[PDB]
Amino acid sequence: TWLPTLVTATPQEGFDLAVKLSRIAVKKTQPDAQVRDTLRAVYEKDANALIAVSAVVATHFQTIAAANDYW
Amino acid sequence: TWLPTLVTATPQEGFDLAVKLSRIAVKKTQPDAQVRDTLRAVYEKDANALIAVSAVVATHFQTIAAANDYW
Amino acid sequence: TWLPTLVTATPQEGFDLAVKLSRIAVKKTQPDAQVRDTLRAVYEKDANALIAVSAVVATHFQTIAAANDYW
Amino acid sequence: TWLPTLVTATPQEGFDLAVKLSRIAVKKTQPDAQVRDTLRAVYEKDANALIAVSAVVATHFQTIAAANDYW
Amino acid sequence: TWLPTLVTATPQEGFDLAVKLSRIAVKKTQPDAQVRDTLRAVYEKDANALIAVSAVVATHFQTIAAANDYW
Amino acid sequence: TWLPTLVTATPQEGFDLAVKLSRIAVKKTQPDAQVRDTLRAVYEKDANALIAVSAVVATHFQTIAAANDYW
Ligand code: HEM
Ligand code: HEM
Ligand code: HEM
Ligand code: HEM
Ligand code: HEM
Ligand code: HEM
Repeated sequence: TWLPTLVTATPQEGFDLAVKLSRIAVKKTQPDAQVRDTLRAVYEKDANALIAVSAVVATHFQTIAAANDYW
Repeated sequence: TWLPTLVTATPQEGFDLAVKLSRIAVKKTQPDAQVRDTLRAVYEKDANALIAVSAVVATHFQTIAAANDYW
Repeated sequence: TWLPTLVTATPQEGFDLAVKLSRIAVKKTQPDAQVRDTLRAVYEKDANALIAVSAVVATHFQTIAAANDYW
Repeated sequence: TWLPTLVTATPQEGFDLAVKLSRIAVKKTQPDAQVRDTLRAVYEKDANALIAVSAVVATHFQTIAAANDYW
Repeated sequence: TWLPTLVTATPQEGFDLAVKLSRIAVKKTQPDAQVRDTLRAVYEKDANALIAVSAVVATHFQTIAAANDYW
Repeated sequence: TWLPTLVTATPQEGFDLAVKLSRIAVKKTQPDAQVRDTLRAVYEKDANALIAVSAVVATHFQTIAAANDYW
């Protein structure tokens, strides 16, 4: 039971839930934590990757903001 | 009959379905399970590929979440 | 008369309609079926392309799910 | 006056308008019809370009479809 | 006071507002007009860039169409 | 407490918040402000990077605009 609800007390908590939702898709499709570390070293310093990341969390934040009727 | 409903009990199973839906699209377009195996070996270790992947499911989760009235 | 309605009997039929809607954009912008075959040989085996494909059908499935009030 | 309304009789004409809308954006940004011809020759034979293209129209179709109350 | 409202008299005016909204994000993140000119010379003739542009304005047009209850 | 509310007085401040939200995502993922400086130097002069950037904020603006009932 990792995703109980989308209901979030503050908009802030929603954005962290949004970052969370983004990473869990990743952890599911690549559960090998050893390779998840090796790729981190790569994208953490890649501009386009980091923009692309914000893109994902943007989509999710849209879903959870609506879940909270925009707090 | 693989996609009976968008209704899901919890957000967790909303996210799992979102993931499945993401996958069935590639399965329909590229049915040769063998080549699917070849490319798995390429994207599972790609950073940009994994973030892209997270995005697709983020769009899908957005649909089902709405379909469940956000739990 | 290729696109009569977005109304779909089952969620499943909506996803196939979504895959359809994705390909018709392609067929319109590149009606030369000869080059559509040559490009198929290329993207059918490209991981990023295949993710990108799921992305498109994801957007469309969002539109048709809503059209069916999520079945 | 090129974009009078988003109202469209059928979904088919919804998709055609979606396509047009996609195109008018590139036409506005790059008005030199000649170079537009040069690049046409490059993307019409690009796979990733065609899928990208399908995506833009998928976003647009999403807007008008909503504007037509989904027919 | 550059962005007073999203309310637009005609759908057409909404698309121009959408193109506007797209460029202002750019002007904010890169206010040096000298480098904005140098990059223009580059993307104005890049197919994928020009598709990518239409993608942005597509998202925005979705937001402003809704703002106008689709005119 | 950095994200107190999505409510914004004007669309202008809607767009500014949208931009901020876009940035906080990269700040959370990559907190080492120093490397953030290094990559700034790379994307601020990239065309595809700037359009990508505009897209993220276009998604975000879509969320808050909805949260403000479009002003
Ligand atoms: C917009 C995203 C796209 C989606 C969702 C999509 C989906 C599909 C699907 C589901 C099939 C059937 C595969 C099978 O059952 O064997 C297919 C086949 C095919 N697609 Fe795509 N496609 C997309 C883009 C493209 C593009 C850009 C091209 C090239 C211009 C293309 C060319 C083809 C061709 C030629 C086939 C028939 C392949 C064969 O002979 O087996 N498609 N596509
Ligand atoms: C829409 C984006 C995609 C998502 C969300 C996704 C998700 C997943 C997940 C959750 C798994 C299970 C991983 C595990 O339990 O270790 C998986 C495995 C797999 N995927 Fe993807 N995938 C995507 C795209 C693709 C593509 C483009 C391909 C290649 C054609 C592909 C081929 C495979 C294969 C063959 C496996 C089984 C791998 C193994 O043997 O461990 N997937 N995927
Ligand atoms: C966000 C997506 C963008 C859109 C929708 C967009 C749209 C437009 C449009 C419609 C024009 C007017 C073209 C004309 O009438 O001649 C234009 C011009 C221009 N754009 Fe973009 N643009 C985008 C991104 C960018 C970026 C990333 C840059 C570089 C930082 C840029 C720099 C310029 C410049 C310098 C001009 C004036 C070009 C000239 O001197 O004719 N734009 N853009
Ligand atoms: C937003 C994504 C786009 C869509 C949906 C789109 C769609 C289309 C369609 C449906 C056609 C008619 C094809 C035919 O009847 O054979 C076409 C042709 C054309 N497009 Fe695109 N296009 C897009 C982007 C672009 C871009 C970026 C350029 C280059 C600046 C471009 C330049 C052209 C030109 C010059 C033609 C006429 C080609 C010919 O002479 O056959 N389009 N496009
Ligand atoms: C889906 C988009 C993603 C988002 C929003 C995201 C976000 C984050 C955030 C906020 C952190 C914490 C950073 C810190 O506080 O130091 C983090 C760390 C990390 N991420 Fe990502 N991430 C994404 C994709 C990925 C991918 C694709 C991978 C590789 C498979 C990955 C691997 C890691 C690892 C290993 C860490 C821990 C790094 C460390 O040891 O400091 N993430 N991520
Ligand atoms: C989500 C997309 C992004 C948006 C909307 C965005 C927006 C902005 C804006 C509006 C500024 C102020 C520019 C000025 O006043 O001259 C800025 C500056 C800056 N950005 Fe971004 N940014 C994005 C992504 C990133 C990324 C990926 C990085 C690198 C990790 C980054 C690092 C920086 C840094 C270090 C500055 C300060 C630059 C300076 O000293 O002038 N941003 N950004």
